[PDB]
Amino acid sequence: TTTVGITLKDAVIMATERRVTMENFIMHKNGKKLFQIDTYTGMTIAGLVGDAQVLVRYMKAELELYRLQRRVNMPIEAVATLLSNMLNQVKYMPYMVQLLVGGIDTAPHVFSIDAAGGSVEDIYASTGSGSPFVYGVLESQYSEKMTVDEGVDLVIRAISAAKQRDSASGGMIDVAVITRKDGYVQLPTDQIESRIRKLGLIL
Amino acid sequence: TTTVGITLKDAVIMATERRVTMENFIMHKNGKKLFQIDTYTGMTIAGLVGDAQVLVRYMKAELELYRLQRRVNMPIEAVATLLSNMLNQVKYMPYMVQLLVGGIDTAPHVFSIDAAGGSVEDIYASTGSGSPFVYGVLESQYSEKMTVDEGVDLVIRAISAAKQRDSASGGMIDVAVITRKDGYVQLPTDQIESRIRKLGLIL
Amino acid sequence: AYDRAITVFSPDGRLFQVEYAREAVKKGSTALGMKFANGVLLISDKKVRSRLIEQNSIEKIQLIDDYVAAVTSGLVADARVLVDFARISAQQEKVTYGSLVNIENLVKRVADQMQQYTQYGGVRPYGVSLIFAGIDQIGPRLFDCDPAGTINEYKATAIGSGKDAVVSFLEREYKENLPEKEAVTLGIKALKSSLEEGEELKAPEIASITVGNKYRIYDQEEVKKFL
Amino acid sequence: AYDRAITVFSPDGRLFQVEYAREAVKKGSTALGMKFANGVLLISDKKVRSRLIEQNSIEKIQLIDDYVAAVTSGLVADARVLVDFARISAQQEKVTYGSLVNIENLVKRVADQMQQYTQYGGVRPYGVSLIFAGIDQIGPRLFDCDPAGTINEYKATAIGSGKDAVVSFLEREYKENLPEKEAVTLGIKALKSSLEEGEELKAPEIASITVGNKYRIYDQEEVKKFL
Amino acid sequence: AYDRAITVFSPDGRLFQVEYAREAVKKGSTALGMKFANGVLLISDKKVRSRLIEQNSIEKIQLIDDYVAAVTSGLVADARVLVDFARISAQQEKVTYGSLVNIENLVKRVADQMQQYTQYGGVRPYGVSLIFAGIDQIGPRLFDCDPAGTINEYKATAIGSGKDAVVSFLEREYKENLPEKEAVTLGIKALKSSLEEGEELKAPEIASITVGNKYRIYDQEEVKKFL
Amino acid sequence: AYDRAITVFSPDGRLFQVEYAREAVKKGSTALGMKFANGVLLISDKKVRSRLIEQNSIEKIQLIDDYVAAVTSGLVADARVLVDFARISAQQEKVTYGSLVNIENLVKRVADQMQQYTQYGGVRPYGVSLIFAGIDQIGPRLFDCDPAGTINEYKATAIGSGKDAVVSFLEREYKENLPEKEAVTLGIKALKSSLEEGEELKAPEIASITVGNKYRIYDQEEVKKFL
Amino acid sequence: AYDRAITVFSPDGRLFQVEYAREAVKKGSTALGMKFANGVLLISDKKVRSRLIEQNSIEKIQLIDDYVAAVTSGLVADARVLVDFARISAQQEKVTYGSLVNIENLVKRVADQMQQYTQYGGVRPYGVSLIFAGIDQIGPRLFDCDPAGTINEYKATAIGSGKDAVVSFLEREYKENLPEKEAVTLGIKALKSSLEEGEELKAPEIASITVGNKYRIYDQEEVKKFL
Amino acid sequence: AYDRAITVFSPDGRLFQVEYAREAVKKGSTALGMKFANGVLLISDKKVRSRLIEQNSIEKIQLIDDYVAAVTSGLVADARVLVDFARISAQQEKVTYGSLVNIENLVKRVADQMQQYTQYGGVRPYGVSLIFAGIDQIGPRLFDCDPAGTINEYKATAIGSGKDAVVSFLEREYKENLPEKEAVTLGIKALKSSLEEGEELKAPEIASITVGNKYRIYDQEEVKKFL
Amino acid sequence: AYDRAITVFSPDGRLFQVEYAREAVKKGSTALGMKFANGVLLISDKKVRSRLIEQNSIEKIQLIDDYVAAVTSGLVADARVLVDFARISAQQEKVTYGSLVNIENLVKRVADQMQQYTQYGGVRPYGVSLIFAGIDQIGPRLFDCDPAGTINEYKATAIGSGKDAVVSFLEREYKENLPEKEAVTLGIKALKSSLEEGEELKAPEIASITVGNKYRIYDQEEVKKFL
Repeated sequence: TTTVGITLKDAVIMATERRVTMENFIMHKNGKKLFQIDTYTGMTIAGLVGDAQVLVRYMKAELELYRLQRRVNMPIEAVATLLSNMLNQVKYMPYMVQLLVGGIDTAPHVFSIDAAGGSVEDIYASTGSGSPFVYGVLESQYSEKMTVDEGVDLVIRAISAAKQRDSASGGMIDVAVITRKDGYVQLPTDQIESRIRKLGLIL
Repeated sequence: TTTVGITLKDAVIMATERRVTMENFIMHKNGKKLFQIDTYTGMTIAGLVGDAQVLVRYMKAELELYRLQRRVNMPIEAVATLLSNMLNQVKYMPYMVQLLVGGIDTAPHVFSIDAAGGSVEDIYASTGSGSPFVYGVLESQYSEKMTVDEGVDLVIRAISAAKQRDSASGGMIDVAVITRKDGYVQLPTDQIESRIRKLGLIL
Repeated sequence: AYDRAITVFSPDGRLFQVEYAREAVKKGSTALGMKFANGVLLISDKKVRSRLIEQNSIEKIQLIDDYVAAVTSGLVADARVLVDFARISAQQEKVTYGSLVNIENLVKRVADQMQQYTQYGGVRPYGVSLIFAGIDQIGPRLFDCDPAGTINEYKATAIGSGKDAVVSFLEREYKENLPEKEAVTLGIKALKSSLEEGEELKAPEIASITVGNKYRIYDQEEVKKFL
Repeated sequence: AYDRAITVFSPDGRLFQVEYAREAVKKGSTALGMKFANGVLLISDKKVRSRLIEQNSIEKIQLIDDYVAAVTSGLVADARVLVDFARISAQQEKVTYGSLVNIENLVKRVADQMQQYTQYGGVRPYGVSLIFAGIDQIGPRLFDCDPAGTINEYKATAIGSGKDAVVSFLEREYKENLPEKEAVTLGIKALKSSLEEGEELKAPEIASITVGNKYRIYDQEEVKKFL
Repeated sequence: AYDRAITVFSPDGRLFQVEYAREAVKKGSTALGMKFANGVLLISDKKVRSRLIEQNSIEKIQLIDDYVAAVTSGLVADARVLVDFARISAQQEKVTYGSLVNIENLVKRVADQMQQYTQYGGVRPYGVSLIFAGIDQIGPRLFDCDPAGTINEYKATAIGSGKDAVVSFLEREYKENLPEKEAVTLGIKALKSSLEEGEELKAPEIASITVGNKYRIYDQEEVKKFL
Repeated sequence: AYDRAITVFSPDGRLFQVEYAREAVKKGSTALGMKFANGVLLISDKKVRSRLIEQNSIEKIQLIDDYVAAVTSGLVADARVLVDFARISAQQEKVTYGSLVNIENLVKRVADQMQQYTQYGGVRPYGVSLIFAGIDQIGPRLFDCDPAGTINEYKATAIGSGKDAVVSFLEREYKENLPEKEAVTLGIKALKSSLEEGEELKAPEIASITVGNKYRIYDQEEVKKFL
Repeated sequence: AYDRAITVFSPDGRLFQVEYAREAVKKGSTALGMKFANGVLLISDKKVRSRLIEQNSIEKIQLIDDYVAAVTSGLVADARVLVDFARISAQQEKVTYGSLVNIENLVKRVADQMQQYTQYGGVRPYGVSLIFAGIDQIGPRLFDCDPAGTINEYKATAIGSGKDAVVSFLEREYKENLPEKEAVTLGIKALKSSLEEGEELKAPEIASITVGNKYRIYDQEEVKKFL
Repeated sequence: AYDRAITVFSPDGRLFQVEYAREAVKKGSTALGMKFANGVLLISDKKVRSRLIEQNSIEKIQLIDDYVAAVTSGLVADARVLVDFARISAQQEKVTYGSLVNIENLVKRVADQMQQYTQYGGVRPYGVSLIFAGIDQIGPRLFDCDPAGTINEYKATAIGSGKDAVVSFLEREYKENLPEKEAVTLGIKALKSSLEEGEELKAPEIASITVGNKYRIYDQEEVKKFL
Repeated sequence: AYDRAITVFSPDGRLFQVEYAREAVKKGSTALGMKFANGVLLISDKKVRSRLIEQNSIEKIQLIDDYVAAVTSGLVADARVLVDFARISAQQEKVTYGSLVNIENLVKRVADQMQQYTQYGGVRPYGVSLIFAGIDQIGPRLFDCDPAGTINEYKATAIGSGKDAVVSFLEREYKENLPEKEAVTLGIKALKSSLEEGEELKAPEIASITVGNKYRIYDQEEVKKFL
C-alpha cells in the first residue's frame, strides 16, 4: 500500500491508493484507505485492514463525541496524541498499523503515528509499502511555496510512481484536500483522471 | 540517535539531534527529543519513540501536579528516582528507552536512567546510538572549569562528531541550557547555526 | 409509609418513589417536538435568565449526533448525566454498527439505564424526562423517555410543567406532514397555550432536521419571526 | 407491619410484597389467548389513546420470535424490560440448540428471572404478568408467567383487570379445536363480557399462528369484522 | 418485635421467620408417600381446577430422575425453583459419580441450599416442603425436606395442610411390606381422613417404583379404581 | 432494646443474641459423655417418636470418623450443617496431615466456624452445641462446643435441657478410669436424674471407643440391659 | 421525614439532602469572578484570621494548572479533596490529549464526580461549590460547579453567602470587555455590596489571566490599591 | 439512643459501644503480671470450678511462644479467637524475620486487629483484654491490649474485675527488680486485696520467665506455698 | 434526629457526626508547637500517671522520621492507628521519591485517609487531631490535621482541651524567629495559661529540630529547667 500527506500554505493534501491485499493475491481493486475523521481532519490507512478500520471507527467516535460535548473541533496534536495513547496502551497485543492523521485547526498539520504510538509532525509524511518511492519524488520535487493545485499534482505524481514501482500499491488514487475555507473536500474521480491525463501518467 | 547532558559550574547543558527512525529509512528529518519537563529541569530521549513520548507526558504530568500541590519544584534526584520506579515497576513488559534527566535545584545535576530503571549521577552523560563518539570528545575536551559558552560549543562539537560518524544521528542540533538565573532557555536555531559556522563544522 | 423506598409496592400496587421522580420532572420547563413532512423538530421554552450566563450552556436542546438530538426536563444534574449517557451510547452504537442505524436502541440504552435505578435499593431514579428526535434509516423519529424508563414513539409530544396542556392542544389541532414553517408555528401556539395568564412567551429555542440533511438550530432572530 | 420487605413472611405465611406486585398487574388492561385446531392466538384490549402516538409502539402483543410471541399487563417499564429479556433468552436458546426447540424453557428463563427478585432484599419484583404463545416441536403452547414467576400451561387464559371475568367466561364456554375464526369470535365475546356497563369494546389487537406457518397480526380492518 | 428478620432469635431462642415459612408450607395441599415391599410410592391431593389448564403442568409430583421423584407443598414459585435445583443437583451427582448412587446426598444438596437461606439477612427462606422418594443402590428411600432444611428418612409421611392428620392415621395403621395395591389403598384412606366434612376426595395423582424398574404414574383411570 | 443485633453490647457488656442461641440449645434433648480407662463414651436421650421414622436418621450421635464422633442439641437444621462441617474438616485435617492426629483442631475448625457468626451482622449464630469424643495420638478426648464457639476439654459433661442436672450429678459422683460397663451405668443414672417426675427413661443411644479399637454403637438390646 | 436519605424524593419531587449540601455551601465566604477583554479573573473575600496561620494555605483561589484555576466555598475538607480531584483530572486530560485543550471537561470530570454522590446511598454529597476560570483553545472560560454537580458557563458569578447579592449587583451593572483594572474594581464593588452594615471589606485575594499569558495572583499591596 | 452502633459518636464524643465491650471485659476474673530483675511473670485468679473439667483447658494464661505468653479477661469465645490470632501472628513474625525479634509488634498485629472492629458497622468489637509478657532482644516486656486496641507498656498491671484495686495496690507498693519469689508474693498480696469480704483466695495459676530461659508454669504445689 | 449518620446533612447544612468526632478530640490533653529561627518545636502536656507505666509508651509526641514528627489528641486507639499510617506513608513517600522531599503530602496522605471516613456510611471518622512538624527541602513546617481531614500550615498552634486558650495566648504574644530557648519558654507560658485554677503544670514532653540537624527530645531534666 501507499499513503501520502502533504502540508502546504493554508491546506493539507492527503491521498491513498485503493488496493487491498489481505493475501498475496490482490483481492479488492477498490478499497477505502482515506477516511474523514472529523470536519477538518482526515486519516489514512497503511496497515492491517481490520485493526485499521477499528481504529478509524474509534477515532470517528471519539472525535464526534468531542465535537458534540465541547462544540469545537479537536486539535491535530490532540487527536494524534489520543491515537498514540490508544496504540500504546496495548502494544503487547498491538495493532499492526501505520497511521497518518492530517488536518487544519489554526495551521495545517500532518502527523505520522507508528504501531507503537509514536507521533511526530513533519511537513510531508507517507506510510505504506510504496512509501519510499513517494518519499523520493517528494524529496526531489516538494516545495513549501506550492499552491493547492501544484500540491495535488505532486501527490498524484507521487502515488503514480509508487504504483509503477510497487506491487501492493495500485488502483485508482483518491485524493482529498482539506483546507480551512472549504473544509474537507474529496476530489471526484473524473477530476483525478483529468489530472492524470494532463500530467501524462496514463497508459 | 544521540543525546548529551553536561553539568558545569552553575548550569547544565543538554542537547539532542533531531532525526527519527522508526525504520531503517530515516523518516523524520526534524524530530523532538529534548523536552522541558519542569521549570528548572529537562529530559532527553534516546529510545523507542512512542514509549519515550508516553514517559515524557507522564513526567510532565507528575511534575506539574507536584509543583501545583506543593508549590516548589521537584529535586533532580527525586524526579530521577520517580522515573526509575516507573521504569522498574514494569520491566517484563518494559519501556525500551534510554533516558537522561538534567536540571538544577540547588546544584546542577544530570542523571542517566536505563530501561530497567537504574539512575546514577555523572558530571556528563550521553544516551543513544551515537553516544560513544560524544563520550570520546567529552573525555578528551571536557573541563569542569568551563563557562556556559564553552560548554555549549563543546556540546555542538560533540553532536557534530556523532552526526559525522553515525547513521541514525543527524539533523539540526537543538540545545537548551538550563541555569538557575535565567531558567530553562532553549537556544534558537540561528544561534546554533552561528556557533556551527564559527566552530567550522558546516559543509 | 411506603413512599420511602424505591423497592416497595403499595396496597394498590404503586411505586410512589418512581411517581415522585415523575413529579420532579413536572417542575421543569415545557419542551415539545413533532415530526412533519420529511423530518422532525423540537421546541423548548426558556424563561430568560441572567445575562451573565453564557447562552451556549442553557440550551435544553442538545445534539447527541449530527443525526440524533434531544431535550430534557427535571433535575439539571441528572439531566446532564443523561444527555452524556445518550451521547456515549450513540458513539458505542455507531462504533459497533458503523453508523447510528436506528434511533430506537440508542433510546433503549438510555431507557434501560433509567429503568434499572427504579428497581434496586440504595439508588434513586433519575428525575428527568427526555424527548429524542432525529432521522435514521427509517426516517423521522420522536420518542419520550420518562423516569421509570418507559419509551413510546409519537408523532407529537411535550414534557415538563405544561405537558398536559400542550398534548391537549396537539391532541385536537396537530395534522401530520405540515411543511416545516407551518409545523413550527403550530408548535409555538401549542407552547403558548400552556402558560398562565399574564405570562408572555419569551424566545424559545427551536431546532429541526429534514431527511438527508443535518441538524440546525434556528438562531434567535429566525425564532423572533414567529413571536 | 410485614408488607414492607420482600423477604419477610407473615403469621399466616404470606408474602404480601409479592401479592402487591400481583395487584400492580391487576391495574393493566385485559389480554387473553387460547390454542385451537393447529395453533394458538392472542387477544389484547386497548382503550384507544392519543392519535399523536405511533400505533407501532402501543402494541401489548410483541413478537419474541417468528415462532414465539407474548403479551403483558402491569407496569409498562418492567413490561418492556421483560419482553426484552424474553427476546434475548430466545436468542440464547436458539444459538445453543440451533433452534427454539421448546417454548417451555424460554418461559423458564423468564420465570426464574422474575422469581429471583421475589427473594432477595434490596430488589423489588416485576409488576408484570406475561402470556406466551407459539408453535414448537410439540405444537401449540400457551403459558402465563406471573410476578412471583409461576408458569402454567393452559388451553385458554387472560391477564389484567378483566382476568377473573374472562377466565370465568372461558371456564364455561370454551371448546377446544375451533377453526381459527370461530375461536377468535369466542375470545372476542370473552373480552366483551369483562368490561363495565356503558363501555363499548374498541378495536383490540389480535394475532395468531397455525402449525407450520409464521406469525401474523390481524390488521385493524380484519379486526373490525368481529366487532 | 423479633419476627421481622431471619437472623434474630427470641427470649426462648426461636426463629420465627423460619417458622412462618413452615406456616407457608401448611397452606399447600396434602401430599403423602410410603415405601413398601420393594419400592416406594407417592400420593398427592389435587382439588381439580380450571379445565383450561393443561394437566401436564399442575402435577405436584415431578420426576427428578428415572429413579428419583418428589412432591412439594407451599409457594408455587419457590416450589418450582426447588424441583429445578433437585434436577440440576441430580445431574451433577450423576456426572461426578457416573450414576445417582444414593438419593441421600441429592437431598443433602437440596437441604443445604434451603438451610443457607435461613441464616443470612437480605434473603428469605423457601416456603416449600419436599418429599423425595426413589430407588438407589440401597433400595427404597423416602425423605422430607422442610423450609429450615431438615431432612429425615421415613417409612411414611405427608406434607401440606393435612400432614398432622395423615401422619396421625399412618402412625396407627401403616404396616410395612404391603404389596403395592394394598399400600396405595391404605394411603388413599390416609388422604381421605385428612379432609373436612362434606368434602369429597377428587382424583389424586399417585406414582410408584419397584426395585429394578423405572417410574410410572398411574393415569386417571387406574387412579379412578381406588375411589 | 439491645437484643436485636448480633453486633451490639449492653450496659453490662452482654451479647444477648449469643445468649439466645445458647437458649435455643437448651430446648434440645439431653446428651452426655465421659472418658474412662482407655476410652470415651457418649449417651444421648431420645424420647421415642413415630415408628414411620427410619431409626437410622434420628441418631443424635454421629460418626465424624472411625476415630472421632459427636452428638448435638438444638436446632436440627443447624445441627446437621454442623456435623457436616465437622466431617469435612476431619477429611481436610486427614488429607493435610495423613491422619486425624489430634481431635483438638478438628474441634478448632468447628469452633472458629461457629464463633465467626457471633460477630458479623447479617448472620445469625448456630443454635447448636456439640460434644466431640474419640481417640487420637494422645488418647481419650472429650470436648463441648457451644454456640459462641467456646470449647473446653472435660472428663465428663452433658448438653441439652438436662445439662445442669447431669453435670450436677457427675459433679459429685463421677470417678475416673471406670471399666466401660460401670462407666455406662453411672452415665445412665446421670441421665435418669435429669428427667422430671413421672417420666420413664426410654431407650437412649450409647456408643464408645477403647484405645486401639474402632467405634461401636450399642444396639438397642445391649442398651436394654442397663434400663 | 424524607430529608434523611440522599436517595428519596418528596411529594413535590425534591431531593432535600442535595439541597442541604447546597445550604452547607451557603455558609462559606463569598467568592466571585468574571471574564473580560481577553481573559478572566477571580475575587475571593477573606475575613482575616490568626496571624499564626501561614497565608500560603488560606487561599480560597487555587491553581489547577498554569492555565486553569478555581475557588471554593463550603466544607473545607471536601473543598480540598475537590481541588485535588480537579488537579489530578487536569493532569489526566493533559496526558491523554497532550494539553488541557478545553476547560469544559475538566469541569465535567469534577461535575460527574460530584453528581455521583447525590445518587447512591451510603454516600453523602460534597458540600462545596467551585468556580473554574481560565484560558483554553477557545478563550476565556468561567464555570460554576455546585453540590449536585450542575455546571454552567457564565460571564460573571459568585458563590458563598453573598452570592445572591453579588449576582444581583452584576446582573444590573456588569458590562463585558472591560480592561482588566476596571473589571476588577467593578468586582470589588460587587463584593462590597454583599456585606452587612458596619462590616468593612478587608483585603481579598484576586487573580487573573489574559490570553496567551500565564496566571498571576495580585499580591496584597496591588490588592490594597482598590480598597 | 447512640449506644446501638459501633460507628456513631455522642454529644460529648463518646463511643459507647466500645465502652460496653470494655464493660464486658470487667466481668472476667482478675489477672495480673509484672516484670522484675531479669524477667516478667503473670498471675491469674481462678475460682475453682467443676472437677469434671480437665484443668489443661481452663488456664487463662497461654503460651504464644516459648518466649511470649499472655492472659485474657472477658468473653471466652473472643478470648480464644484472640489467643489464636496472637499465636498465628507470632508465627508470621517469626517466619518473616527468622525469630520473634520484638514482642511489640506481635501485640501490634493483635492491637490493629482488635481496633479495626471498633470502626466498621456490621461488626462488633472483641470483649476481651489481653496482657502480653515475655523476653525479646530488648528484655522483659509487659503490655495490655484492651477492646479498642490500645496497647501500653507497663512494669505492672492487671485486667478483669479487680483491675482497679490491683493497680491501686501496685501503684503504692510495687518496687522494681525484686528477685522472682518476692515479686510473686507481692503480686499475690495484690490479687488478695481485690476480692470481697469473706472470699478466700483459691489457688491461682502463675508463670514466669527469666532472661535467657524459657517458660515455666508453677504447678499447683509450688503455687500452694504462697497461700 | 440527624446526628446519627455520617452521611446526612442538616437544615443548616451541618455534619454533626464529624463535629462530634471533633468534640472527641477536645477531651484529649493539650499539645502545642511552633516554628522559630531555623526550626520547629512541639510541646505536649502530660498529667503524670501510674509509675507502673513505662514512660516510653505514653509519649504523645512520636517520630514519623528522623525529619518529621507529630503529636495527637483524642481517642488513643485511633491516635496510634493514625501515627502508624503517618509512618507508613512517610516510608512510601521516601521510597518513591528517594527522600521525604516535602512534609506536605505526607500530611496529604494522612488527611485524605481521615477525610474519606467522614463521607461513607458504615464507617466512623477518626476522633483524633494531629500536629505535624519537621524540616524539608523548604524548611520548618507546622501543620494540624483535624478529624474531617482539614490541614492548614501554621506558625504556631495547639490541639486538645486547651487549644482555644493556647491559640488565644499565641495570637497576642507569639513573635517569630525566636532563638530556640526563648521560643520554648513562650510555649511553656502558653501551655500554663490553659490550665484551670489550682492546677500546677507538671513536666511536659518537648522536642525540636533545627535546619540541617536531626530530632531530639529534651529529657525530663532539661525540661525541668523551664518549670
